Amino acid sequence: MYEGNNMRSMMGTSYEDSRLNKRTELN
Amino acid sequence: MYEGNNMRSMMGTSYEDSRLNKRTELNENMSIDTNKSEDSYGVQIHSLSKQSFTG
Amino acid sequence: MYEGNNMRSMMGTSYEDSRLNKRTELNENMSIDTNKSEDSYGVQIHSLSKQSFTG
Amino acid sequence: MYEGNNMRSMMGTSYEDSRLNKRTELNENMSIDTNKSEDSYGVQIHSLSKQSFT
Amino acid sequence: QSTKNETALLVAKSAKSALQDFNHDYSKSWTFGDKWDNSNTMFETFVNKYLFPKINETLLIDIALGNRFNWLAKEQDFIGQYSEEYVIMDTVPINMDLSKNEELMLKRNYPRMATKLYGNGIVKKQKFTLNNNDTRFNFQTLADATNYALGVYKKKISDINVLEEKEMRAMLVDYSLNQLSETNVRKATSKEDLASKVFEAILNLQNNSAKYNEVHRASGGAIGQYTTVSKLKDIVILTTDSLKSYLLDTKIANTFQIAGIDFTDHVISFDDLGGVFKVTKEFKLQNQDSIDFLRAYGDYQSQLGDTIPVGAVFTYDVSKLKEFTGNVEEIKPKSDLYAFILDINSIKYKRYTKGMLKPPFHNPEFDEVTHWIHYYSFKAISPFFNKILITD
Amino acid sequence: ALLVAKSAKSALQDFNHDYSKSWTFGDKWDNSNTMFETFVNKYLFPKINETLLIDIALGNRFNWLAKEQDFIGQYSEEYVIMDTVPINMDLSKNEELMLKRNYPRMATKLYGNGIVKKQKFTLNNNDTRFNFQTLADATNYALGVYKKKISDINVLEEKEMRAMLVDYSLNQLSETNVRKATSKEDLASKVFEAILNLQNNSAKYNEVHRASGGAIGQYTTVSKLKDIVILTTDSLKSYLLDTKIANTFQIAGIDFTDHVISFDDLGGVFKVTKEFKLQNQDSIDFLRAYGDYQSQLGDTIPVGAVFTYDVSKLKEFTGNVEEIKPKSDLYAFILDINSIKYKRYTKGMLKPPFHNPEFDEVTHWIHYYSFKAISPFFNKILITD
Amino acid sequence: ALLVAKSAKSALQDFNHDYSKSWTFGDKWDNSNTMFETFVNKYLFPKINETLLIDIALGNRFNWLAKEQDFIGQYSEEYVIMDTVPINMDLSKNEELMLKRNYPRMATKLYGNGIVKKQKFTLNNNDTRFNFQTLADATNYALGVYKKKISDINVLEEKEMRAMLVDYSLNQLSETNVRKATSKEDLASKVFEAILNLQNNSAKYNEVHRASGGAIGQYTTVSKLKDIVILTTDSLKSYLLDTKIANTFQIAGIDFTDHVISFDDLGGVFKVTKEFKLQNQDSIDFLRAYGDYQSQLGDTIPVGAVFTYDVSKLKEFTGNVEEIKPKSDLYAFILDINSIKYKRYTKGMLKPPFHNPEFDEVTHWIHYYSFKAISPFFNKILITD
Amino acid sequence: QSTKNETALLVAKSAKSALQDFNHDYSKSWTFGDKWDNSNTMFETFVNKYLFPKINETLLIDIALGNRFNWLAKEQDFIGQYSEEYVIMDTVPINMDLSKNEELMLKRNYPRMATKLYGNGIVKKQKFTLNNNDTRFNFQTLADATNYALGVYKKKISDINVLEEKEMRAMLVDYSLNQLSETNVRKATSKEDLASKVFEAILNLQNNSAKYNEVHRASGGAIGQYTTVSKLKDIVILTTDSLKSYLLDTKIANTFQIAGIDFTDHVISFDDLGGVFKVTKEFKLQNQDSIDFLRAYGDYQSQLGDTIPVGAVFTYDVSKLKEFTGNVEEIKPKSDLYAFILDINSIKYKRYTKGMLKPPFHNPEFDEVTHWIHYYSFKAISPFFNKILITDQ
Repeated sequence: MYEGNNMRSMMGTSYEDSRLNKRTELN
Repeated sequence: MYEGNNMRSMMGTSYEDSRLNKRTELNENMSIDTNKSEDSYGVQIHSLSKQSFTG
Repeated sequence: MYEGNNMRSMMGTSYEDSRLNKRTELNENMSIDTNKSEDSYGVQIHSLSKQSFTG
Repeated sequence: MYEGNNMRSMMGTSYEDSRLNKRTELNENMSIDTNKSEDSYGVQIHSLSKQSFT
Repeated sequence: QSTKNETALLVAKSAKSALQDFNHDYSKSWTFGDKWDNSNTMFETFVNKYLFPKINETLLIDIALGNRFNWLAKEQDFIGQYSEEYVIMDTVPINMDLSKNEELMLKRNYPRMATKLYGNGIVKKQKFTLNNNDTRFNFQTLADATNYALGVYKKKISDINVLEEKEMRAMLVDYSLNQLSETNVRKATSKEDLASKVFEAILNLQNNSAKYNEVHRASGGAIGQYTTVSKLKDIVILTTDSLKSYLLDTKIANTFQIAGIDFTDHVISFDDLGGVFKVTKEFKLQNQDSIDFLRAYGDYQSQLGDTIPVGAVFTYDVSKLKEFTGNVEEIKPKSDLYAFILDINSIKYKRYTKGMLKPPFHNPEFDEVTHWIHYYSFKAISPFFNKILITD
Repeated sequence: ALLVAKSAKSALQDFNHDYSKSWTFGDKWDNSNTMFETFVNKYLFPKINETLLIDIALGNRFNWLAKEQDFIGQYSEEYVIMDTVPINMDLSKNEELMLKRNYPRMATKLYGNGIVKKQKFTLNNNDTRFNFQTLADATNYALGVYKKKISDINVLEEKEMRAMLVDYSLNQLSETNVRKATSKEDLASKVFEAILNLQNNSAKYNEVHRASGGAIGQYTTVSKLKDIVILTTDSLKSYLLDTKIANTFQIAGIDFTDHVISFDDLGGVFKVTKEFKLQNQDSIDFLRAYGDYQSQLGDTIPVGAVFTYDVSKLKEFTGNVEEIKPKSDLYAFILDINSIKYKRYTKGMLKPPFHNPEFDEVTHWIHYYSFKAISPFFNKILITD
Repeated sequence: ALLVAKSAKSALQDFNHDYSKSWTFGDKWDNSNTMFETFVNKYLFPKINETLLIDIALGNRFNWLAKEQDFIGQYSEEYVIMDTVPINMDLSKNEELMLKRNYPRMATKLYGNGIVKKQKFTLNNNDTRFNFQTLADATNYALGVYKKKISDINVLEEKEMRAMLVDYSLNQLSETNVRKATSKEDLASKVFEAILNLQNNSAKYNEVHRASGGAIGQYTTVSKLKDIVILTTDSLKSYLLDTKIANTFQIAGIDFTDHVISFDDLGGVFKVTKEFKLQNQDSIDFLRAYGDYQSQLGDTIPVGAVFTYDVSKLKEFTGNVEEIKPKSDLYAFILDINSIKYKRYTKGMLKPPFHNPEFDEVTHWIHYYSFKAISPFFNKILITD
Repeated sequence: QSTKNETALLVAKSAKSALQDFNHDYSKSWTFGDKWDNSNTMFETFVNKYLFPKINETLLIDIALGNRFNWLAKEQDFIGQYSEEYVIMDTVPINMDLSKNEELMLKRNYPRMATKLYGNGIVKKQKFTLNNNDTRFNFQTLADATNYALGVYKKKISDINVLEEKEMRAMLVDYSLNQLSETNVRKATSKEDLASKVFEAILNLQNNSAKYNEVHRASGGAIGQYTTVSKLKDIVILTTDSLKSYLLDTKIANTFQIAGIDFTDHVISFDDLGGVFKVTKEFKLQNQDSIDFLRAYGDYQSQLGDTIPVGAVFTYDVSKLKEFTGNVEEIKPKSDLYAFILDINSIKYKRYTKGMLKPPFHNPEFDEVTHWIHYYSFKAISPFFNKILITDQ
C-alpha cells in the first residue's frame, strides 16, 4: 500500500505483472 | 586526458563514478532524537499515537 | 654619548637592538580562555566537527 | 515472407545486420604517409620534435 | 503427542507439496483435490466446518535503523590507495655553551618527524534474490508482494547502517584495549568514582602534555616527545549506557550548581558495547553446521575449506561454533565500567557510496532478480591526538 | 392486619391473572403503626417529591489504540525481515558465484480472532408507568439504562486490556527481558536506565525468539520515547509524584511521567484452569446480577475464560479460578506502544429492536467485535522481583 | 449580724411575695469585715466602672452545602442503574432466548424527613433593670442574647454535620474502603495515593451494597478532583503544612491541601444505644443547663438520638450513649461531595413574640427545618488505624 | 560400395569443411578455391556442367499445432496457491400446515456447503538457443534466417499445446481409472451394447438427479443430496477413435446432428488414450543412454543421479529404457471399449500466460542468445458435475 521507492529496478516492476502478449493457439 | 572515444558502453562511464544515489542514513536519527530521555516536564500522557506499521 | 661613527653593518645595531618579530607567549589560549570545563547545559550531542588539517 | 511477430529481442533484430559501429580503418596512414624515404636534401639537421606523452 | 486426526494427517503428508514440485526434474502435473475438514481442529468454526481458513491482514514491520556515526564520513574519490600523515616532533632549546668550537655553525641539525602510513579500506558487499515463481505462492495480494520486495530492500540499508556503527564501536574499543600507553589508562573503582575521573580527565586533555598521545607507535617517534592539546569542543566520551543513565538520574539530578559542569553533551553511549569478534591463530572452515550458521546472517560466499585470516571481523555472536573457540576473541571491556575519552578528528572515516546500486541480473532460468549493493568503507584511527581510557 | 401487608390488593395481582377486578371501590388508607406515620393527619397518602437518577459516564483510557477493522476473514499474520550483514568482497573466488541465490528470510507470528460480545435490556410500557409520576422521569430512566449499557462496555474494555498486558508480563515474555528491582527506590532508576536502553540498535529487548522463524539469525529495532509506555500500579506512580519528583533539584528534563499509565489494582480479572460445569443455582444467581442471562445448570466453562469480577469467592469456583495479578507490588512494564494491537468492529452495533407488542416490552441489543493481541517484534522490558 | 448576709432586705423578697414594703428608710451600709473594704471610707457603696459584653459571632463551615427547600412532602429517593457486563455470544443456546425478559435493575435508597429544631429565650423588663446601670447596656444584653442564639444554631449545625460524616465513616461503609495506616508520616502518602484511586473506573469505592436493590452486583463510578474533599484532624493538616510541603522542592504539582477540611476535635457527640427513661433530677438540671427546657422526668429518649454535648457522665446515660469518634487520631475520610445530601428551610424562622403582660417579659422563638443525609453512590475511602 | 569419382572425392573431403574452422581455436584463414565438376555424377545439367548447384527455394514447413481444450482455460493472476470451491446442498421444499408448535418460526435452518480444496499447478519451461555466426551459412537470404528464427519460436509455442492436450487427456483417464467411484461406472459387454449405453447415458444427463456426481467424496457432502443438471452445450464424451467411428455410425447420431447439436464436435477422441506414463516407485537416473534419450526431447536439465518422485508424468514414450521398466506404468484404459461421459465444467483448468517471454540472455562469447518460456498451468477436476464411465471392467 505504501509506495516509498515503488518503481525500482526490474523485480519491483515484475510483481506488478507485465506483458500479457502471447497465449496459446486454438482459442 | 586524450578523449578519443570516452563516451563508452559501461566502463568508460564507470571510472567516471556513475551516480551518487542512496546515501546511507541518519534520517532515522540517533542521539538527537533517540538515545534521549531529555523530554519535557509536562503535565500529562497521550503523546503516543500507535500507528499502522505496514510501511 | 661617544658618537664617532656608530656604524658597522653588525655590532652597532646589534648592540642597540634587533627588531622584535616573534613574541613567545599566549596567543593560542591556555588556562584563561581555553582549558574550559564551564560549558552550558541543554540538548546533548553533535557539536563535534572534524577537520582535514592538511595545513 | 513468413509474417509472424519477427520484431523480437536480440536475435529478431540481429539477422538484419545490426548497426556498424567500428570501421577498423586505415587512418594512421600506411604506405601513403609512412613507408616513405622521400625526404630531400635540405640545409642541415634537427627539425626533430620530441613530443610529450599523455 | 501423537495425533490420529484426519485433518492433522492430511497436513502431515509432506508428499503432496510446492516443494516436491519445485525440487525434481519431473513431477505430478494435476491435482485431484483433498477433503478439508475443520472439525476438531484449531481452524474450527461453528456454522461451516469445511472451508480453508482466511487471512485478512498481512503486515511487514519496517524499522529504519540509523547510524550515529555518519557526520564523520568524508565522501572521498576512491582512487589511489596509500594515504599518509605526519607531525614534526618537538626539540627543546639548549644552553649557549660558548666553550665549544666555532665550526659548530657548519653542522646541520635536521628536523626529525614521525609518520603513519594507512593503506586501503574494505569493499563490502551484500545481495538478495527475489523470486517470481514461489514468492507469489504466498502474498494473497499483489500489493503485499510489492511491499515485501520493497521491505527487503529497505532492510538492506538498515543493516548496512547498524553494521557500520558496530564496526566503529568495535574499532574504538579494540583500539582502547590493545594499542595504548601506560599513561593513558586509569583505574576506577566504582561508578561514582568513574563519573569524577571522567570529569578530571577532561582538564587533562587540554594541557601541554607530551603524554596522552601515542606517537611512540608512529613511524619515527620511538625516541622523542610530541605535545598536543585539545579544545573541549572536540572531546568525545565513549561510555556504556549505565554511566550516562547514572549521570542523568543521580549526579545531574542531585547537584545545585549544575550550570557549568555538564559534560553530557559530548557523551556517546551504548547499551552493551561488546558484540564484535576478531580472529587469532588463523583457522579455516571444515564443519557443515558452522557454515549453516554463517548462511543465516547473509554470508553466501563461504564454502568449506575457505581460510580466515588473522585479523578478520565477524560482527555477530559467532564464538559458539565448533571451529571458532580459542581462535576467536570478543572485543569487549571486562568490567561494564568503562569510559574512553578521546579527541575527535583522531577518527578518520572515509566511506565511498557512489557506484552503490549496481544494475540487476534477471536470471530467467529460475525467473529471479538478484540485486547487489557495493560500498568502500575506510575506517582508521590516527595516533597523533590526545586519548584517555578509564576502565578497570 | 395492616393495609400494607395485604398483597392481594397490589398492582401485581391485576397483572398476574387473565381476569381481574375490573372496577375500583377504594382502599381505606391509614398510616397508623406503619413506617409512613404522620403526627397530624392519619389518613393521607405519603407524598414523595424527588426522583433523582445519579448517572455517570465512564471512559476507557485505551480508546486511541482502538482501530476500526472490517471484520471479515479469521486470521491475522505479522512478520519482519531478519538481519543480513554485508560481507567482504574477494576477487579470488570463481565467477559462478555471481549467479548464486541469497534469499531473504523472515520470522512470522499468526493471530486468531476476537469475540463477539452482547448485552440486552428490556424496557416496559405498562408496569414502568406505575413507578414514575411524570413522563420526563420515565424518559430519563430509559435513557440512563442506555448510557449505562455503553459505560459498562467501556469499563469492561478497560479491564480486559490491562489484564492482557499483565498476563503477557507474567506468563509470556521470557527471562531475557525481565529485570529485577529490589525495592521501590531502585525501580525508578531501573526504569530510567531501561528507557535509555530501548533506543539503541539492539538484537535484544524483543521477542523474535518467540516468533515462528526468528530462532536463528538476529533482528534489531529501536523505540522513540514518543512510542514508549510504562504500565505501573498506583503505589508506584504516587511514589514518583510525591517522593522522587519532589526530592530532585534540576528535574527539568528527566520526568517520564507523561508516559505512565496507572491503575488501582492490576488484578480484578480472573481466568479458568481445570474446566468445570455450573452445578449450583446459588452461583448462577450471582452470575445473574452481572448481566449473564444465558447460563443454566448444565453449562461448562472452558480453560481460557475470563470474568472481570470477583468470582473466586463462590462455593464452586474455588480451585479452578486464578487471578491475573502481579505478585510483587513492584511492577513497571515498559512497552513499545506499537506492540499492542486492539481493533474493534462497532458498525452494526445497534440492532433493530424486537417490539413484542402483546406485553408492549421492547428489547434492545448491542453487539461489538473486539480483537486483542500483542506483537512480539517490538521492545519490551518488565521490572519485577 | 453582717448586712450582706441578711437576705431579708434583698430585692428578691419584694418580688416573690405578693405584699411587700411600700416605703423604705435606707440602711446602715458598713464594709468593715466584708470583701468590699476600703481603707479610708468605711461608709460608702462599692462603685463599679465597666461591664464589657464579650460577644463572638461563630461560623458554620458548611454554608455552601445548604440548599433551601420549600418544606412540602417528606420523602425523596435516589436510584442508579447497576452494571451489566457484556457477555460472550453463545450460539448453542435455544432460539427462544430473544423472547426472554431482561429488565434493568435499580438501587433505590429511600430518604425520610428532616427534624424541626427549636429554641426560645425570655427577656424580662422589671428584674433585668436592677443590673445594667445604663439602658444601652440592657439593649446590648438583649441583642447579645439573640446573636448568641444564632451562633448556637451555627455551632450545633456544624457539629451535627461533622458527626454525620464520622458516623458514616465508621460502621456503614465496606471492607474494601478501609485502608490501614500506622503513623503520621504514613496516612500522608496513602492519602496522596488514595487521591487518584477515586479517579479510576472501579466499583470498590461506593456503598451500593447498602442500597436496596444492590445487595448482589457492582456499580462503577469515577470522581473529578473538583468534588474530592478530605476530612482529617488538625494533626494531619499541620503535618502536611510543616513537613510534606515545607521539605519538597517541586511542590508546584502535588499540593492538595485546598481540599482538606480539618477539625479541632473529631468527637463531642453521642448516640443512644439502648432506649431508656429519665429518673434523676440532676440529669434534668444538667440537660437544661444547655437549653433543654422541654424535658421533665419520665420522658422517653429514642434510639436514634444525638445529644451534641458531653453527657456520658450521667447516672442514666451510662451504657446508653456511644461517643461516635475515631479511636486513635490517625484519620482521613476522603469523600466525594454530591454525596452529602444537605437541605435546610429557614424562611419562617423568626416567630412573632409573646408579650405576657402580667409578668411583663417578652418571649421569642426560632424554628428551622434541616435535613442531613448522605448518598452511598459516590467514591469514598476511609483511612484509619 | 565405393566410388572413384572426381567430384565425390572433393565432397567427402571433411578436412575442408566449415566445421574445421569452428571446432579448433586456430584454423585456416584464406581459401585457395576449388574445382567443381558435375561430370558423370548427380547435379549434372545438359548445359554448363561446371556450375555449383543452386537452390530454387527453401521452405519452413510450420504446422500450427493446437490444444483442443484451449477454450476451457481461465486466466488467474498467479497469486496464492490454493483454490477451493463449494456448493450449497439440497433442501427440498416442504408442505406447510397451520397446526404446529408455532414457535418453529424462531428455529434455524442453515445451508450445508459441500467443498473440496485444491493444491497448486506447476511452472513449466523450455528454452532455445539461436546464434549469429554459424547458422547464417545455410539460408542465403536474411528473410529465410528471420523466418527460421520465427518458426523455431512458433514451434516452441505449438509444443506447449501438444503438452497440455496430452496432459489433460492423461488426467481424465487417470481420474476415471483410479479415482472414480463405482456408482458412475456402468459396465458394458460388447461394442453395440456399449454404444447403446453411451447413447442412453447422454440422455441420463439433462436430468435433475443427484445420482451422477461424486458429491459423496466432496468434503462435506456425505449426508444429504446435491442435484445437478447439465445442458448439451457442456457435455463432452472422451473415448477412442475406433469407437468414435462406431458411435457416430448410428442413426441416433444422425438424428442428433440433424436440426440440432454438432455431435461430431462433442465426442473428443484419440487413437488410444495415453502416451503419458506415470511413476510408481521412486528411482534414480543412472545410464548415459537414458540421458541422451531425454536430451532428444528437449529435457536439458536432468543429469545423472537425479531422482524422480512417485507420480511424475512424462508425456512421451520412456518405458523402453534400462531403468524405467517396472517403475513406470502407463495411463491407458483397460479393455479398450471405453467411454467417459463428463460435463465440461468439471475440468477445472486455468493458466497464467502473463509474461511468458522472459528477456533473453545474450551470451556474447559465442554470440548465441537464449529465450525462455515460463508459464503456470493448473489442472484439476471437480466432483460437483455429472460424470459417467462406461467400460468392460
